[PDB]
Amino acid sequence: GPEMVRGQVFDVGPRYTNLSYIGEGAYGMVCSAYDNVNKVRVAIKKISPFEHQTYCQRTLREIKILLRFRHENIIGINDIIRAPTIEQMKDVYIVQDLMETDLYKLLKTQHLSNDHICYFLYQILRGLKYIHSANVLHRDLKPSNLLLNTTCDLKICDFGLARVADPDHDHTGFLTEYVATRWYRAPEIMLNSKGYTKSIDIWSVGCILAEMLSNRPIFPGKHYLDQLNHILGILGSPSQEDLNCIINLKARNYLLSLPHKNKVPWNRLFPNADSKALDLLDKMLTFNPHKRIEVEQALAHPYLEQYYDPSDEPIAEAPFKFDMELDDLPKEKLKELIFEETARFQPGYRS
Ligand SMILES: COc1cc2nc(NC(=O)c3csc(COc4ccc(F)cc4)n3)sc2cc1OC
Ligand SMILES: Nc1ncnc2c1c(I)cn2[C@@H]1O[C@H](CO)[C@@H](O)[C@H]1O
Repeated sequence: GPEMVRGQVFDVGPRYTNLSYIGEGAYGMVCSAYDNVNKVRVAIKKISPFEHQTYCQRTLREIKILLRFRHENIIGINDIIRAPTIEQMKDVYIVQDLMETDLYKLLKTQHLSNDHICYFLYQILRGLKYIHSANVLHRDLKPSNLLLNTTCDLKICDFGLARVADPDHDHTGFLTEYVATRWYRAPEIMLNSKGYTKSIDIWSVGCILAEMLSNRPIFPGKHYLDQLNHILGILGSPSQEDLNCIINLKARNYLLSLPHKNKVPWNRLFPNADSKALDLLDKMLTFNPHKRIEVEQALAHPYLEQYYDPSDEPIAEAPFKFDMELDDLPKEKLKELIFEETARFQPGYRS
């Protein structure tokens, strides 16, 4: 029904009231509201994607995945409010639990103790273990996608770029997909356009760990070649065999033309960090995806030994499946599927 706030309209309510602007997401404003059903404050994502096909893909993907996932380190969807008629629907409001902050903003104001870092990492990898067990790739793990309520309450969010894992799905379309925010993008994405393996999420987590240890991003490239420059500057010039799985024969070039850099020792870059953290970091930031540590091995690393508990780390009941590949569907078809997926939150949804 009613409502406004900062000039924009928020067709939330009567249920949701006492609004209060929060900030900006992708294609939408984001306030907090009071849920008059649940008698607590919640976050409401106002999304306007239907203009561009790509924005509708991401919006669709996030709904399908979050509605199927259930895990305490992964944000849920509590309520989806949209218009009654498909033609009259031009906004979508996604209602989710209200979180105090996210890792990105927290790292702007605080240096994290080893302890706190340790249990943040544990909660990231516990959530990641459920995601990968569902055969799903997040593909955009980074601090602003880690929502935080306390040192003991971390939730992964924003599954807009997620995919079902397809260790074979190749396409080598370097301009055809947006895979990971640049600073957190694994080398095999940039060198082989190989963005459908679980290794890419582990890389990102490694970038997030490095960032927790120093309050700055470890690889802040301006563009993708500068990104590779920052990686080789700490990892050192690659081997022949790491240069073996560089499928793009032209991608070779800017690397071969490089001045042999030495591997910077982790403890030199992070003199104050726990050596156990620095050893796990080493396993996560391996250039070659095939030697990089997997999520269950990361959880079992000695650095997480205080918390690792396979009996309290849920996995998915069944692999997740996109019943249709929506890579190339017109944005009017996607808007249809969105209208459908959000049907369960409308009066009279049968079945
Ligand atoms: C979310 O708000 C809070 C923030 C917060 N930050 C804290 N940091 C320290 O106490 C603290 C004590 S030694 C230290 C330095 O660590 C390292 C480790 C490795 C490295 F390579 C560089 C540095 N850091 S404790 C804390 C509690 C908060 O809420 C209860
Ligand atoms: N559930 C939530 N609780 C708090 N903040 C959230 C969310 C969601 I989902 C997204 N955001 C966005 O991330 C930032 C939080 O610091 C904010 O800028 C906001 O854009």
